[PDB]
Amino acid sequence: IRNIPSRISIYWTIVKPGDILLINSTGNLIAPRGYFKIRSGKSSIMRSDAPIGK
Amino acid sequence: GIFGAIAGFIENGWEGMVDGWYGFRHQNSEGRGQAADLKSTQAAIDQINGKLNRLIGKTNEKFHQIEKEFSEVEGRIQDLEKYVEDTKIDLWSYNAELLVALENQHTIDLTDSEMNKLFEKTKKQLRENAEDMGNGCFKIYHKCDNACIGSIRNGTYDHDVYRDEALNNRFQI
Ligand SMILES: *[C@@H]1O[C@H](CO)[C@@H](O)[C@H](O)[C@H]1NC(C)=O
Repeated sequence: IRNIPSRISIYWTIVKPGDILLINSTGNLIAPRGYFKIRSGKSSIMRSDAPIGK
Repeated sequence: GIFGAIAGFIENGWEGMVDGWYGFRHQNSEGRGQAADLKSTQAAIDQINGKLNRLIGKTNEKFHQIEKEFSEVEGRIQDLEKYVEDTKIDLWSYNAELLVALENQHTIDLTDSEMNKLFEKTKKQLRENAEDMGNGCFKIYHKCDNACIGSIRNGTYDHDVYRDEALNNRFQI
């Protein structure tokens, strides 16, 4: 793909308060630089090619 | 349809009545004329606006849901998402078809109802002073000028004033 025969597989992990992230690795780790905040609410996603209007 | 006034004993509607839904046409010694009846028209309108009020501008907010289009074949999980959506779509579609058929049936009938009520009210006012000619019109058996006609429409007609006169005319030989 774009001249690259190797691959990366992406995973995710949610960590609750009072809990702890533990990473044990002996190679091939593609490390996170941090975390995303996760919220709840009315948000969503839609696939569309319609232009945005004012 | 169900009361049998509109599309019934009333042969047809009057296209020239543009200032109300129900009203009166008369003929007398001074001529023939027309006036809308405001209260019956409004009664019908009020009922129809009520339906609209339940239906117009009352949509439900939905946000994140499930996906409904798919670029890859996936089987079991995908079948269910599609089936869930089709099932949902079919049921909402059913309620709407049924809703409109039902609403429409009730509206023609309620409008038929309002026409009949105005006829019936009119019938009662005239007491023994008029006879039902059978097509929604009354033959009034006394001299009845514009003021007289106006009084019937205005609900102030005094049957006692004309009763003697009318009876002589009705029960002639
Ligand atoms: C009904 O008749 C009464 C008595 O004359 C009068 O006061 C009133 O104006 C009439 N109503 C209408 C709307 O013609």
